[PDB]
Amino acid sequence: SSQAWQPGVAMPNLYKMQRMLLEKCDLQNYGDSATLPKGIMMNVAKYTQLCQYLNTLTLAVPYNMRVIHFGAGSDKGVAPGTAVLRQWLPTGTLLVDSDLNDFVSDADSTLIGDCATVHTANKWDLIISDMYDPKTKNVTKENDSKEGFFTYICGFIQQKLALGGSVAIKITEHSWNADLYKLMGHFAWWTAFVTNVNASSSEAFLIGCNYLGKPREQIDGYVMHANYIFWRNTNPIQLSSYSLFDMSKFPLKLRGTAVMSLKEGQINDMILSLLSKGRLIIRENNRVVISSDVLVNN
Amino acid sequence: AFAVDAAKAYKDYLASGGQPITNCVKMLCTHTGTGQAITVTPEANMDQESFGGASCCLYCRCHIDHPNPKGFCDLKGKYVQIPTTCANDPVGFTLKNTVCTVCGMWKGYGCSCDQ
Ligand SMILES: Nc1ncnc2c1ncn2[C@@H]1O[C@H](CSCCc2c[nH]nn2)[C@@H](O)[C@H]1O
Ligand SMILES: [Zn+2]
Ligand SMILES: [Zn+2]
Repeated sequence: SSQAWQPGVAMPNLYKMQRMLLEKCDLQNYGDSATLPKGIMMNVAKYTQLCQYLNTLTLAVPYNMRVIHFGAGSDKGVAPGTAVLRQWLPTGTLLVDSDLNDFVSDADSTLIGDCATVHTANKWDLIISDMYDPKTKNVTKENDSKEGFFTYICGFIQQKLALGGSVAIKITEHSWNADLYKLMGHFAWWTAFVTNVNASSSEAFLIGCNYLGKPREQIDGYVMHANYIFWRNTNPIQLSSYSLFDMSKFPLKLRGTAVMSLKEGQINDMILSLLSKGRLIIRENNRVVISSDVLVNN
Repeated sequence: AFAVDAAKAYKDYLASGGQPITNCVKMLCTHTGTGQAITVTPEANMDQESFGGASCCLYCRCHIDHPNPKGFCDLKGKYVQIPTTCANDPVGFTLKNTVCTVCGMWKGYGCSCDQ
């Protein structure tokens, strides 16, 4: 485990290729906790390690980048993950966040409400989600694919993620969705990433890297989640805070990735290759406009 | 003529021995930064902690109007550097101190301008 100096551990490709049956997740290091630096919140450490890992991927980083962050509130009424994202993203990146419950944020704009009420006119270059319902952790019931906010996320990716864009969507043993895994096959590359600070939890971030808008590979989401659990069950990850102490290369590199408007009939294999390499974003470059539907009752 | 004066109320609650506002969002950083007070990315030096700006603003945290005609907040969306000796109460610190307009350091906590 030279893994201890990395920000976390990504699901090895061979585990993605199995056909495992779904089992209960039973982590050897369950209940252990990493030693966080003095005064640092778990969620700051977690998002920092997520961003450190995203620095290793071929993310498209255009001028006037557009990032939306779902599940950004905390029971503290602040937005630690948003604060890390704003630290990480190039200055001038437009950052929108959202949560069911009210909170104070450093984002450029914040929407409060169920994510299903959120609509945006523009498309996005990066979607981050930490949405999570702790009631899914019922060990006494069958672990089926969950809908709720996952249904929204799947449609939001398909309708509002720019080609070439990327996502990081939090899942756990019980908080997961089969269509979302299937959607990972619509990116040039995908993984399930476990932060080293939270390695005693079954949570991971499902990362889709460079959206292609079409199935590149056909993924059975029930099988893939079973594969993910099998990997976690047989590969204990040593809790580690090490990468938090080296922040010298933290900021996301401003790549100035090209942004083009293209109609679907013009996305050829040459364009698909540029998208796949993190060298192209396809969307309009108009104004960013968002809203939350409000239900009016007595 | 009536206006809630939350700044005065917090200073008075602090003086009476109340616990400072908690859960200000402390950032991981190198601690080799410029040390200026309010910056677009964390800039803590060796003697400072950097915090997400909104979580250190009394008006943001208490859900009340910001005390200026335009309602603008100059902490939200930025990072505030707090001397490590004062980091137990970032809200109180930003409320009680002033940023030097020529060098960008805190008056009395880094500003060199009148030596
Ligand atoms: N349907 C939904 N629509 C909108 N929001 C939702 C929905 N279901 C759950 N959530 C929200 O997900 C969060 C999970 S904890 C994040 C802590 C954090 C993030 N970043 N830093 N700290 C909770 O706040 C919770 O309200
Ligand atoms: Zn404020
Ligand atoms: Zn000065």
